[PDB]
Amino acid sequence: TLADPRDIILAPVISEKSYGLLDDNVYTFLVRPDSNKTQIKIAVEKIFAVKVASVNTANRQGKRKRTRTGYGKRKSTKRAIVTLAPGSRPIDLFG
Amino acid sequence: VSPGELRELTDEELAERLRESKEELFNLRFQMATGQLNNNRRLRTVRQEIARIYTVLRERELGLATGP
Amino acid sequence: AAVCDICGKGPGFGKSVSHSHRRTSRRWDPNIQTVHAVTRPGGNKKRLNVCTSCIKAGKITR
RNA sequence: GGAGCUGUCAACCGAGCGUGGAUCCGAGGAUUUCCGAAUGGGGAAACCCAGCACGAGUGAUGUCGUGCUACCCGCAUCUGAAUAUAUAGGGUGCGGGAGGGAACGCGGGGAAGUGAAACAUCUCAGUACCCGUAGGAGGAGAAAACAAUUGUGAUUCCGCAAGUAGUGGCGAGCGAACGCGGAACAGGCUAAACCGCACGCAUGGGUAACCGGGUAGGGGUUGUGUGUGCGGGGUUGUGGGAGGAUAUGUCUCAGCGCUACCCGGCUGAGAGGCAGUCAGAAAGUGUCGUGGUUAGCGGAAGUGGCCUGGGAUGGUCUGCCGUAGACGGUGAGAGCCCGGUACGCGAAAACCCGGCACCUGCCUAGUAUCAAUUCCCGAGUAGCAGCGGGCCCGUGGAAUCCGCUGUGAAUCCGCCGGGACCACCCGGUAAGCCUAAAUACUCCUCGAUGACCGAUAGCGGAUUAGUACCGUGAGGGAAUGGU
RNA sequence: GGGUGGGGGAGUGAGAAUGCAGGCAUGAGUAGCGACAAGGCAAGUGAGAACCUUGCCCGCCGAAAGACCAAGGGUUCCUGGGCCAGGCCAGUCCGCCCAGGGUGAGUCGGGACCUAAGGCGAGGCCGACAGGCGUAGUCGAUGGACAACGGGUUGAUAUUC
RNA sequence: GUUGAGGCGAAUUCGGUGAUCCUCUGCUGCCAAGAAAAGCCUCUAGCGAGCACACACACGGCCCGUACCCCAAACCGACA
Ligand SMILES: [Mg+2]
Ligand SMILES: [Mg+2]
Ligand SMILES: [Mg+2]
Ligand SMILES: [Mg+2]
Ligand SMILES: [Mg+2]
Ligand SMILES: [Mg+2]
Ligand SMILES: [Mg+2]
Ligand SMILES: [Mg+2]
Ligand SMILES: [Mg+2]
Ligand SMILES: [Mg+2]
Ligand SMILES: [Mg+2]
Ligand SMILES: [Mg+2]
Ligand SMILES: [Mg+2]
Ligand SMILES: [Mg+2]
Ligand SMILES: [Mg+2]
Ligand SMILES: [Mg+2]
Ligand SMILES: [Mg+2]
Ligand SMILES: [Mg+2]
Ligand SMILES: [Mg+2]
Ligand SMILES: [Mg+2]
Ligand SMILES: [Mg+2]
Ligand SMILES: [Mg+2]
Ligand SMILES: [Mg+2]
Ligand SMILES: [Mg+2]
Ligand SMILES: [Mg+2]
Ligand SMILES: [Mg+2]
Ligand SMILES: [Mg+2]
Ligand SMILES: [Mg+2]
Ligand SMILES: [Mg+2]
Ligand SMILES: [Mg+2]
Ligand SMILES: [Mg+2]
Ligand SMILES: [Mg+2]
Ligand SMILES: [Mg+2]
Ligand SMILES: [Mg+2]
Ligand SMILES: [Mg+2]
Ligand SMILES: [Mg+2]
Ligand SMILES: [Mg+2]
Ligand SMILES: [Mg+2]
Ligand SMILES: [Mg+2]
Ligand SMILES: [Mg+2]
Ligand SMILES: [Mg+2]
Ligand SMILES: [Mg+2]
Ligand SMILES: [Mg+2]
Ligand SMILES: [Mg+2]
Ligand SMILES: [Mg+2]
Ligand SMILES: [Mg+2]
Ligand SMILES: [Mg+2]
Ligand SMILES: [Mg+2]
Ligand SMILES: [Mg+2]
Ligand SMILES: [Mg+2]
Ligand SMILES: [Mg+2]
Ligand SMILES: [Mg+2]
Ligand SMILES: [Mg+2]
Ligand SMILES: [Mg+2]
Ligand SMILES: [Mg+2]
Ligand SMILES: [Mg+2]
Ligand SMILES: [Mg+2]
Ligand SMILES: [Mg+2]
Ligand SMILES: [Mg+2]
Ligand SMILES: [Mg+2]
Ligand SMILES: [Mg+2]
Ligand SMILES: [Mg+2]
Ligand SMILES: [Zn+2]
Repeated sequence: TLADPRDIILAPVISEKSYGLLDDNVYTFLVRPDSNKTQIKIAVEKIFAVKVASVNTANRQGKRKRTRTGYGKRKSTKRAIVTLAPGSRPIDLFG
Repeated sequence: VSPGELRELTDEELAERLRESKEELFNLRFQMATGQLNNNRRLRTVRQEIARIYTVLRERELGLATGP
Repeated sequence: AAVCDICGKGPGFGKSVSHSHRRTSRRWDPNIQTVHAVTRPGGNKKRLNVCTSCIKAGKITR
């Protein structure tokens, strides 16, 4: 019943903007959309064993699409853009 | 992992199985994002064995065949 | 007011009939008076809306 | 249940699982974000912001997880403002309510168009609508009933009576009941007098009662009267009960009403009888059915020849089944190819129903005769009057029934009804309560059915369907099936 | 899936209701193609170019027809594609279609601070019922208080990196 | 200089003119007589044995909005 910080972080964001930020040790994550910056700053420090400088967040509404059964709508996401401390080990995000 | 073999883990041997199956599911969610997971049936299974440990822990704290 | 605070008697409705026998609605309201009632002698008072038929019986004490 | 499976539009792939019993079907459980009566506080419903407690985390603030925190009512407890008695109020702790639902019930409020060939009385119509409030039904219900000399014997529902008697600007229209035939049948508890007891309220102190009654004494005042409780007693129309008197009767043990006895009652248990989830008191705990419901399973008989054809389920010869020739499928009209059908078999568990036990209550002292001496038989009620409502009955000679206002009785020689009223006579006992069945309804579940529809029909909706679209909104509201 | 005969039952017969729905003519290859800033050439791209691209020229706005917010809209933004619908013509183009991507705040605009008009409103008072108003309180900016500037960066964000 | 990127980079002085901005919630005049509350400062009730303060270092700073159009072809007018 007890919590676990791997529930907050969902997936890493895989795009060419996110690829460019990794060179400056800036990691982008899809997080659970009802979580705040301090949870993300405590969870990232506990999972990857690293010191975290700042966490920025952004909500994004889902795209509305056209289908012959009507308009539909994709899910809405929240991104966490995590900057590491000056002199920390890089997050091994496996790719 | 069978339900009949989780009932012999005592009280916190289950709680470490839950803790290391959620890391199992966490690493699988990163392999799908990076395009690096092949057996995509593995995500469905690990969610079930997390759901199965939570059933056994709740049966113990409701008297429904409690015991180590 | 038109409801007794002891027996719950409320108004009855009927008709007002004229000489050309034309019928319109009115109420027969009860005879509701205000009393300042004690419970035991020497006690504090309490404002009630009771009817005169409850006043004429022993339903209140002033 | 038994070999395939990963729901559908709706495919195309990917990656897997399954006789070590998968997918699937039925039941019980676990989880159950946020909104909504929504109820910690706020709010543009699905969002924001806390407090308390216990955990988690941090170098420590930040952070996390699970609980609890609305208002009102009821009960029990604690305090008792102004102010003295106290009360309002406040604290604490258990309970309950709140909202939704298609129709049916009861109670209350209540139109108009329309009809009257105008229109106001009247109609429409106690309809539409609204308010409150239920239940699986509800309401009604156990004669202050009818009837008319014979009688019937609670209520409800149906058919007659009857478009009748009547009522009506006697216009338009409205419209009973007595009785008769049936469906279903059932009746039970209380209040009062008085007797006990308990708490008060007064009084009186050898006036004197009291100490079960009688009787011999004694104690030496809490006795007597009385209000509130609680048991007893009591339940009636042929009037009944109480209080009397007298006969007769007292399950057993124990204790109890100052001392002794003659007797009887109160109490605690024992024995016995009866009744039960009920209207007549109320929850359970086990155990058991030929029981019932929610999955299902078995199930007879043609690979027949020939013809036509892409395909026989057709034609024509043949062989059978039938407690099965229902219906649908299958490449064209199939009892014998498939799912089934007739008929039978089946239940871990949950639910429902019933039996037997546990268990729970109730009863064991009255009865009978005579007496008329008393007391009691539901009160701001009935009756009377004013104003209204409803009865066939539109205020009329207007009874019976209901409301509001005034006035205001009596307890059986009483009171009420029998269509103004009086007299006689007959009938019944108002102002306390509860009560099954016969009747109404179908959002929903299951099984059937049609001289019903077949895509402009049938539901608005066979298709994104209350969707697209229109409207600020309440609202309105489509079109679209077939190789 | 029908025919005939004895019967039974009808949503049983349309040319007219300025009827209703669908399909299609007539007007007719006709009016129109939304301001009175105005386009031209060279080169390109492509099956196709008056309209797309690039370059030069000419013209028009310049208290806007330039640059920013607010309400409102909602992915129309960016990149790669597409070209039978749509755009009053054509279209290789597009606010159109498809796929992916993209919106980073102690200080900016708001809440976690405050109140106005007004709203709701514990208890309450009032009203047959439904309900009316309202005290404490609690919401409610268009106002009050309160801390950031300059530069560079992306194809798409910047007082946010 | 794939004319996309990149690298280097001078001088910057003194005048005039001048706001709708600033000093200024100030000033002068007028009558029609011109929000509240937080906040801030201060007083005391009250609390109170450990406080106040400086320097240094290391930290926490949440929620929603942010693209784009916005005198329009993206908003209200059924239409670019
Ligand atoms: Mg959970
Ligand atoms: Mg930052
Ligand atoms: Mg932000
Ligand atoms: Mg009242
Ligand atoms: Mg009435
Ligand atoms: Mg009328
Ligand atoms: Mg799907
Ligand atoms: Mg099984
Ligand atoms: Mg199942
Ligand atoms: Mg709430
Ligand atoms: Mg609220
Ligand atoms: Mg006091
Ligand atoms: Mg209700
Ligand atoms: Mg009328
Ligand atoms: Mg008329
Ligand atoms: Mg007429
Ligand atoms: Mg009843
Ligand atoms: Mg009869
Ligand atoms: Mg079978
Ligand atoms: Mg053929
Ligand atoms: Mg066939
Ligand atoms: Mg058949
Ligand atoms: Mg068969
Ligand atoms: Mg009586
Ligand atoms: Mg009267
Ligand atoms: Mg009348
Ligand atoms: Mg009266
Ligand atoms: Mg008579
Ligand atoms: Mg009676
Ligand atoms: Mg009753
Ligand atoms: Mg009944
Ligand atoms: Mg039925
Ligand atoms: Mg059916
Ligand atoms: Mg249709
Ligand atoms: Mg709308
Ligand atoms: Mg024919
Ligand atoms: Mg025929
Ligand atoms: Mg015919
Ligand atoms: Mg016809
Ligand atoms: Mg025709
Ligand atoms: Mg026509
Ligand atoms: Mg037409
Ligand atoms: Mg012409
Ligand atoms: Mg022309
Ligand atoms: Mg034009
Ligand atoms: Mg050219
Ligand atoms: Mg010019
Ligand atoms: Mg564009
Ligand atoms: Mg594009
Ligand atoms: Mg085109
Ligand atoms: Mg075109
Ligand atoms: Mg699109
Ligand atoms: Mg209130
Ligand atoms: Mg109010
Ligand atoms: Mg206010
Ligand atoms: Mg506010
Ligand atoms: Mg503002
Ligand atoms: Mg931009
Ligand atoms: Mg100057
Ligand atoms: Mg001045
Ligand atoms: Mg911008
Ligand atoms: Mg427009
Ligand atoms: Zn009264």
